[PDB]
Amino acid sequence: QNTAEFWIKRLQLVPHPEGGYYSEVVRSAHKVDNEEGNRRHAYTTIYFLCTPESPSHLHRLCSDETWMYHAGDPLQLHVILKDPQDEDRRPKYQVYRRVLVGARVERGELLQYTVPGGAIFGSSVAADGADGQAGYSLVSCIVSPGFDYRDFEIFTQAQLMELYPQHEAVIKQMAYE
Amino acid sequence: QNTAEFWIKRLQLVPHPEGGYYSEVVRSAHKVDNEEGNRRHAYTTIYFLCTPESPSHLHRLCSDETWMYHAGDPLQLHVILKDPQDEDRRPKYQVYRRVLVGARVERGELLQYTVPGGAIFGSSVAADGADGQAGYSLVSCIVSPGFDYRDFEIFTQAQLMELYPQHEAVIKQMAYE
Repeated sequence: QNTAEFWIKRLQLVPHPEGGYYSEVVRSAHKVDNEEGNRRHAYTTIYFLCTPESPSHLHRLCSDETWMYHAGDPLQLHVILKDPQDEDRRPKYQVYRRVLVGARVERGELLQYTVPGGAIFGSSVAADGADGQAGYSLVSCIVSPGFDYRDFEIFTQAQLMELYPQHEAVIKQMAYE
Repeated sequence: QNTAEFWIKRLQLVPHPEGGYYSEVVRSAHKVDNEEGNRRHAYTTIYFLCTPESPSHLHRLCSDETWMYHAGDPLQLHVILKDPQDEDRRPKYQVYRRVLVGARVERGELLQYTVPGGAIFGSSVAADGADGQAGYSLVSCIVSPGFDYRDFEIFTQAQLMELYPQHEAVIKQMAYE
């Protein structure tokens, strides 16, 4: 019954540069060194809302980002792992993963899931069928060590085709022209 | 209509010292210094479920803990702050804050909320009424810098009544006897 506009209005969400809608929530008082030796907040958190007309494009942090399901359709995460590094938490970027962040755990959906730092990843929502009925997906994201735009790397199709052409299909779907 | 048994089974939750049910999910590969100098994981995450028969009793951490709503009833968080420390993210422990972590934001519930490090806090779920229909509340919790039982302090009523008698009602309701 709740709609994309219900949430955007009630959580005061705005358009995110990469795609989707968001709003910063909290940032850690305490500071830490991150994986590159830079000073960051311990963690940062946001609300993130995705819709089928506004998916997130492919990008890459240097810290882990964790996604938590709240409401709407399941969120589809398209993940290209650097190394099979799910286990810690040699050619690179070989393994693709699709994660559905949702509440139907019987169907393989995960209430929580963590994109390891150094993955190329993006997110979207189906426009129809079983996974696309409410017209949106609402979650919280937490980056730890903290998010800093300077660590947020974004890609074009051509850019990723030259390095990682084996993943041509998600590249042409989820990366900027 | 799901119920506590379902989530304990499927998420393989077990009892937590504080009360309620839980399981570890992920732990950052990257280590950081916490608020007290000690080496900890950047973050650690868990699934946490609470019932009317199994509240989380008053305990204290030394890092922030962020609570994300997934399913069931709203989770009532009982937070005694060391100082009015919500804003950042001198007699101590003066401010009691009741917070509902939930999905009816139009009733003041919050899909996400962060318990500041140093807070004496616990959780519960209502038996009946609007806040008590499903019999449980499932969330995810993220502690950052990460959780370590060396930083886990649990309280009892006769102990807390000696220090903070202004909070007798929450103490006798939420602390172990």
